[PDB]
Amino acid sequence: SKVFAVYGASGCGRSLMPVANEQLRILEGDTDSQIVFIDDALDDNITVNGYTAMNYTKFKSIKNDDKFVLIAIANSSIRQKIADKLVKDGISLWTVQGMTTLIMDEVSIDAGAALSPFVTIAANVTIGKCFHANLYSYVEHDCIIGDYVTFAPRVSCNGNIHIHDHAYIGTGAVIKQGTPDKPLIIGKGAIVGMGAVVTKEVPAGAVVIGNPARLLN
Amino acid sequence: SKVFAVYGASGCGRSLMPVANEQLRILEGDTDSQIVFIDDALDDNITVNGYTAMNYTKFKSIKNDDKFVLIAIANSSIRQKIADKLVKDGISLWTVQGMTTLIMDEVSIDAGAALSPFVTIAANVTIGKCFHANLYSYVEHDCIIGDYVTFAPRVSCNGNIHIHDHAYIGTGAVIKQGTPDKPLIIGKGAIVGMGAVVTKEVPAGAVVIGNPARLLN
Amino acid sequence: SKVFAVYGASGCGRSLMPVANEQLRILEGDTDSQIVFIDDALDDNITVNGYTAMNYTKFKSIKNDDKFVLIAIANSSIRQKIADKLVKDGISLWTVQGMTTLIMDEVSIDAGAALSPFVTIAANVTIGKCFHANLYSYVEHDCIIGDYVTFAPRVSCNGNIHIHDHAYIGTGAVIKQGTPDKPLIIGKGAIVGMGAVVTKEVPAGAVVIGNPARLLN
Ligand SMILES: CC(=O)SCCNC(=O)CCNC(=O)[C@H](O)C(C)(C)COP(=O)(O)OP(=O)(O)OC[C@H]1O[C@@H](n2cnc3c(N)ncnc32)[C@H](O)[C@@H]1OP(=O)(O)O
Ligand SMILES: CC(=O)SCCNC(=O)CCNC(=O)[C@H](O)C(C)(C)COP(=O)(O)OP(=O)(O)OC[C@H]1O[C@@H](n2cnc3c(N)ncnc32)[C@H](O)[C@@H]1OP(=O)(O)O
Ligand SMILES: CC(=O)SCCNC(=O)CCNC(=O)[C@H](O)C(C)(C)COP(=O)(O)OP(=O)(O)OC[C@H]1O[C@@H](n2cnc3c(N)ncnc32)[C@H](O)[C@@H]1OP(=O)(O)O
Ligand SMILES: O=c1ccn([C@@H]2O[C@H](COP(=O)(O)OP(=O)(O)O)[C@@H](O)[C@H]2O)c(=O)[nH]1
Ligand SMILES: O=c1ccn([C@@H]2O[C@H](COP(=O)(O)OP(=O)(O)O)[C@@H](O)[C@H]2O)c(=O)[nH]1
Ligand SMILES: O=c1ccn([C@@H]2O[C@H](COP(=O)(O)OP(=O)(O)O)[C@@H](O)[C@H]2O)c(=O)[nH]1
Ligand SMILES: [Cl-]
Repeated sequence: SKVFAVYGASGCGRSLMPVANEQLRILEGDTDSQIVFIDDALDDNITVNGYTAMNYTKFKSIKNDDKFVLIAIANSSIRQKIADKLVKDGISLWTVQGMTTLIMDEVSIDAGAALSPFVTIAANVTIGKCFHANLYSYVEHDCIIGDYVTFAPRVSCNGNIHIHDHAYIGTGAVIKQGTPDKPLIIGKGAIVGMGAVVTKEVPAGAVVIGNPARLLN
Repeated sequence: SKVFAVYGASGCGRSLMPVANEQLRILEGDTDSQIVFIDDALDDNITVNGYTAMNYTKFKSIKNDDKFVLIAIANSSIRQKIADKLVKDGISLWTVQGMTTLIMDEVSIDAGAALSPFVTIAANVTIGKCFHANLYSYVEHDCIIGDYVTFAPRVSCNGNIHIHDHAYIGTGAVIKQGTPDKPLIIGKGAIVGMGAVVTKEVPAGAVVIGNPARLLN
Repeated sequence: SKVFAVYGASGCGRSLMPVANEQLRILEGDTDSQIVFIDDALDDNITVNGYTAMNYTKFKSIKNDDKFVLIAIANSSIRQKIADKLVKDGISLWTVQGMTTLIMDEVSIDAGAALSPFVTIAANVTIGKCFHANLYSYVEHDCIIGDYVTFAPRVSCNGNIHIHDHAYIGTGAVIKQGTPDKPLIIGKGAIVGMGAVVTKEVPAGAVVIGNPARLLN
């Protein structure tokens, strides 16, 4: 027996629950296991879009040794804190992908990724902990994505790009390919704004916007 | 018995007819009913891409009580005029979606929408009359789309956005999320240009272009 | 009997090999024929992502009358040189598309196209020799694409656009529709930069960037 959950019942979680259902019902062929929302805003259980939603205290109390959780919270510092709590409590992080999520050859993705519909992870890609690839995003050949990286929808991450931990890439941003000799680096905790056209390395902690991408003033 | 049509045999209709065929042949499992084009430019019937195409006078004359029409005319003032004519004539508006159109939980869409391939309508979205969602567009969580709204291809409509009646959103435009306390409003009859990066409310009747979006001068 | 290959085992080829496998194993229903990489950087054969990879001398030496090659080299002058060599050697150019590639009515595509996943080729489109349509690109109604044209991922090529030979369209670029009376022309060997918003004809050999697109200075 197993129990599944989506941690976060706000906009991120509500648009991931259908994906978690494709993962569980179709890709794992599991029509038996329950799936719920976990949300720490809750005191008493409620329902969200026809799913039971409970706080983490109540989820822990469920008498099952085999719990699997997708963290659907876009803020990556919260996501890391939750992931460390879940692993410490003996709960498994659970990667979810949609029926239209495309994974190519020699891809490595750490447990707990949220891979939305129409996402492509292309050849020879390595991805770290609890990656969020929102709708239509791609990661192309030979990229290395670090831990707790977050893509908004429709991110174009071209080949030979290294995105360091906790970076955020905004809606529709486009990133120029690197080369094998010089991968294009998005630094730790950088924020690439929606619609940014990134042609050069982004420093750690920088916020860049515009076409072409410049530091936000 | 039933008869189906795509109203408009120009570029919009010709790229929607295959979608109307996925809707009818696969999603409704209907291999019997005829589907035609209606176009008021026609005097004598012609064929368009192997489909009979006729004017509305001839379509009305068809002796069938059960007619279903998708309006494939991008101009929303024409679309409203046609929709009101069809309903007055006792003809049903017909929503079409592709095999790759993704609809999530608790979505409401008024009859007569044209939902193209690779479109996502995410959680808890409400959409009004004869919506056009062209190829690759998405509407994310908790959006409210009004009547006769038109998306070009690849529109990124993020969460908590309210698009009022007759707005037009151009190819590849990206719209920043609102919040539940302050939804981001695109005003009635506004035009968001192709590639616009919208970070703020757009006034009724405004035309905005650029990154970031500004009034067209 | 037949043998298949992807010519180019770098990033372009490695992200096309899974597509060539969808084309061969699923769309042609062929679980028998071998598929390999050809790459002229090789002296001795190697393996790339679990596929035999050999130089063109070794591929020619294979005793099979029935060879089919997809050229997965983005540089269109190299692609033309290879295509002419293959045809002169009596080897067939091979169009590949993914399971999620959408082709609409009355489309003509010359042999040897690389049509990636999530690509749409819409109604009444004509495409010339060895077209590259990378991930998520579309070509909308009544376009004419010439020979050895290359789209990066997520190109939005709207209706009534004529793209002349050897043009390159960069990641996420958006091109305004033409009209039947005035198709919007992208000239021979033009380069449209990633994220460019093209609202006007692009001269032959021009390099354009930005929103709106201007000559690169
Ligand atoms: C389904 C979903 O909804 S997932 C959510 C997806 N959302 C996104 O991708 C949005 C990502 N966020 C952004 O791009 C943000 O705008 C940021 C991070 C770049 C800036 O955020 P803030 O610092 O809060 O910026 P704020 O909104 O106050 O605007 C700052 C200024 O920069 C401009 N600006 C903000 N974002 C951008 C952008 N992406 N491109 C160009 N200009 C921008 C604003 O218009 C404003 O201009 P002003 O000085 O003329 O008023
Ligand atoms: C399958 C299909 O084809 S569906 C059709 C999809 N099509 C689209 O999404 C296009 C949507 N339309 C647009 O973006 C239009 O360009 C509009 C509505 C913003 C402006 O239209 P018009 O007022 O007719 O603008 P026009 O083409 O005359 O150009 C006005 C000026 O603004 C510039 N411009 C026009 N559109 C844009 C844009 N989206 N972004 C930046 N600049 C623009 C033009 O280059 C021109 O500049 P100039 O003064 O240097 O000559
Ligand atoms: C899976 C894959 O990876 S497929 C590969 C997909 N890749 C792409 O689509 C990238 C297409 N290429 C481009 O857009 C290129 O940047 C080109 C062709 C426009 C310019 O290339 P180059 O001439 O080598 O430009 P370079 O990178 O030296 O930059 C020139 C200047 O223009 C700026 N720039 C470059 N490209 C762009 C762009 N697309 N938009 C705006 N500005 C740009 C650069 O930041 C640089 O600015 P600086 O003068 O401030 O330093
Ligand atoms: O420690 C936490 C932090 C946040 N949340 C929930 O995560 C959801 C997501 O919150 P937010 O709107 O910040 O993020 P989003 O849905 O956009 O990622 C909210 O319902 C929070 O109550 C939680 O359950 N535990
Ligand atoms: O009252 C109308 C108005 C327009 N059209 C047809 O709708 C099609 C679409 O016209 P247009 O090119 O303006 O729009 P699009 O295909 O881009 O939406 C044309 O063939 C028109 O003849 C029609 O049949 N009746
Ligand atoms: O005549 C040629 C030219 C190039 N290549 C190979 O094509 C691949 C693609 O090279 P490049 O990185 O220039 O292009 P991409 O993968 O981006 O198209 C490389 O492995 C080259 O060795 C080849 O086999 N024969
Ligand atoms: Cl897309």
